[PDB]
Formats: sequence, C-alpha cells, structure tokens
Amino acid sequence: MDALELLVNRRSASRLAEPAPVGEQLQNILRAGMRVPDHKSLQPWRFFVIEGEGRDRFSAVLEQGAVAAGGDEKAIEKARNAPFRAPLIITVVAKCEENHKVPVWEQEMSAGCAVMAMQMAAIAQGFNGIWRSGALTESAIVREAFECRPQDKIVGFLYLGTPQPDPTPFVRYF
Amino acid sequence: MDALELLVNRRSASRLAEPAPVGEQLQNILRAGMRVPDHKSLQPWRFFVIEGEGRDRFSAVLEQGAVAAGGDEKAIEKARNAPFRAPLIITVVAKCEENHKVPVWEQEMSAGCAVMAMQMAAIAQGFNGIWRSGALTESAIVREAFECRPQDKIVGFLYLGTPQLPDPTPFVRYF
Ligand SMILES: Cc1cc2nc3c(=O)[nH]c(=O)nc-3n(C[C@H](O)[C@H](O)[C@H](O)COP(=O)(O)O)c2cc1C
Ligand SMILES: Cc1cc2nc3c(=O)[nH]c(=O)nc-3n(C[C@H](O)[C@H](O)[C@H](O)COP(=O)(O)O)c2cc1C
Repeated sequence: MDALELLVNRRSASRLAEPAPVGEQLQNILRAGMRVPDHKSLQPWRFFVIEGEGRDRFSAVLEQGAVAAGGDEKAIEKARNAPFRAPLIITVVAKCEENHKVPVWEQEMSAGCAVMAMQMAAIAQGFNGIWRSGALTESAIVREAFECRPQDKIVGFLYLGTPQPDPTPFVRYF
Repeated sequence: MDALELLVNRRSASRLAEPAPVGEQLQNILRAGMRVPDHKSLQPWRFFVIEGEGRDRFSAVLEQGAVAAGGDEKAIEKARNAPFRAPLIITVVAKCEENHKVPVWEQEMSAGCAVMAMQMAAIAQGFNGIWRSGALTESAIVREAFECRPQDKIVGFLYLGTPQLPDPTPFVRYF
C-alpha cells in the first residue's frame, strides 16, 4: 500500500486468525523493527518470535506470572489463554545500556518504536495486529523468561496475523 | 511511495534546508503523529510547530537553558544556533495522565512513536528529518516554555526539511 495512506490511516486489529506472517513476510517485519531511530546506534532491542509450541510455552509463562501476581480464577485462565488470540506474537525487550551517554528512556523509546514499525510492516503486507502490554510486562517470572536484566524492559507484546483526521487540538505554534 | 519499502529502508537526514513542508504537507505529518498506538485513547501528546520567528524564540529558550545548565561559551552558542539546522522543528511533549490505569511509560511511548511517525510522513512526501534530544529536554527553562507539567516530558525535537545529501539475525530469538 501507499506509505502516506498507511501513516495517516493506520488502525490496529485485535481479532486475528491464520495465516500469520511467515517466511519473508516475517523477515520484513523484523527488518522494519531494526530500522527504527536509535541514538548512537546502540540497537537496544531483542525481538522474541512466539509461534507454535512457543505459544504454549509463552502461555505457561503468563499463567505462572498471573498466579504469582495473585490473580483469581478469571485472571489465571485469561492469562493462560492470552497468547491464543493470535497465530503470532512478537515480544520486544528494550535491551538497555546503563549509565550511558544515551539515557535509558531514549533506548526504551527506540524499542517501543520498533513495535509500531513491526505492526505497520504487518499491515503493509496485508496482515495486522495489536500492541498489548498489561500488568504482566512487569512480572518477575515473565521478565526472566525473556532474559530481562535489571536495566531491561518489556515494552510490548505485539499480536500479529490476519484480521477478521484533524490534529488541531494537539498542535501549538511556538 | 511503497509502505513496506519505506519501513524497511527508513533513514534520517541531518542536513536539512528549505523548503520545509507547509500547508497540507505539514498537516499530513501532524496527522501521522496523531494516528499512533495509544492505550485507552488518551491522546497523550502535544505537537509544537517551530518555524519562522518561532525558530528564533526556540533559539533563545535553548540558549537560556544552556546558560542555566552551566554550559561554556561553545555550548551556549551551540544551543543558540541549534534551531537553525532546519527550516522546521516539531517538539513533541508527552502529555501524561498520572495515576491512570495506563502507566505513564505507555503514554510516553505513544508520544515517542509520534515523533517517528511524523518523520516517516516527512519522508513519504519528499522531505526528511532527524529525531534529536540532548540534555536540554530536561532543562527547567525549556520544559516550561513547552508548558510541561511535572508529569509531562519532552520526548523529541524533530528537525524537518528538504534533505541535501538489513540483517535481523543478532536480535531475533525464538521463544
Ligand atoms: C529518543 C531518541 C533520541 C535521539 N536523540 C538524538 C540526538 O540527540 N542526536 C542525534 O544525533 N541522534 C539522536 N537520535 C538518533 C537519530 O534520530 C537517528 O536515529 C540516528 O542519527 C541514526 O540515523 P538513522 O535514523 O538514519 O538510522 C535519537 C533517537 C531516539 C530514538
Ligand atoms: C505502549 C502501549 C501499550 C499498549 N497496551 C495495550 C494493551 O495492553 N491492551 C490494549 O487493548 N491496547 C493497548 N495499547 C493500545 C493498542 O495498541 C491500540 O493502539 C488501541 O487498541 C487502539 O487501536 P488503534 O491503533 O487502531 O487506534 C497499547 C498502546 C501502547 C502505545
């Protein structure tokens, strides 16, 4: 599709089904992720592809995180069933350098932009998805599953697959 | 311009000159910024357009912030001359809601995405730019000029104008 048309009319999709992006479609999404702005070229991200048996392993981690977080019966099954809302999930970890000339927040911004860049690359190839987070991004069990050091941060669970403009209020002139 | 090719080949440009995007070109850039992901639709951003005489006002604000930060002569003059590296600057402020169900970091993330989306909208229309920050985003004088409350944050100075002028293996893991 047209670049300007996507940038002006980008919409997410939460109801996702097969097929997911695979092969060069998935490779293009990951290429878009690593092309985001990056102060001093630190490349401060890791992209965890979750599909197939990885989806069930992700499900068991989210379930174990919701139990440790003190969820009720509703919350644990929702957490267990959360990964099954898409054929593909990409988890983006901000892999940050501490006490760097670049503050941590700028490196986190780069990782967050990678999430939107990947969702846009999904839409451009005829797919879609939704950037999700929730309280489980802070779960100690989920973080250790994604190899989060203290300075690292889970910025998004990007669900992906096949789905089923007046800026005046925000603009000021300096 | 093809959407996927822009996303895969995106590059910034620091050498920027007139013309700046104006009219519907500028409006299209601002439309892209307001279309970013936004948890619970808080719209937590403000876009400050800096052009013309505004560039001089931005120059004086940055110079004031450099003085108050203890910069030397070189750093103060560099701050004063910083806005004149492009015909257009859009400063993005994360306008955050505290003690909301949506954590502040998710709202700040939305405002940062707005910078990149606007930069891509510049590229799509034949312009380009560079997302900049530096220590002066934390300056008390600079923050006040951009009406920052304590919970607000300057996430970028997006310089824009007419430019003059991938292997994901190490970062991808399979869960
Ligand atoms: C939050 C953020 C702040 C940045 N601040 C600066 C900056 O102050 N100065 C700078 O040269 N680059 C800064 N960058 C990086 C540039 O925007 C740009 O990504 C870099 O020059 C690499 O060029 P490229 O985008 O073409 O890959 C920043 C990036 C991010 C995400
Ligand atoms: C950092 C971040 C985290 C988000 N987390 C969630 C989430 O956990 N659940 C959700 O429904 N939407 C979340 N969103 C918002 C969605 O990504 C999406 O923008 C929203 O559903 C509106 O869809 P739209 O992009 O078409 O406007 C988040 C957005 C951001 C920027």
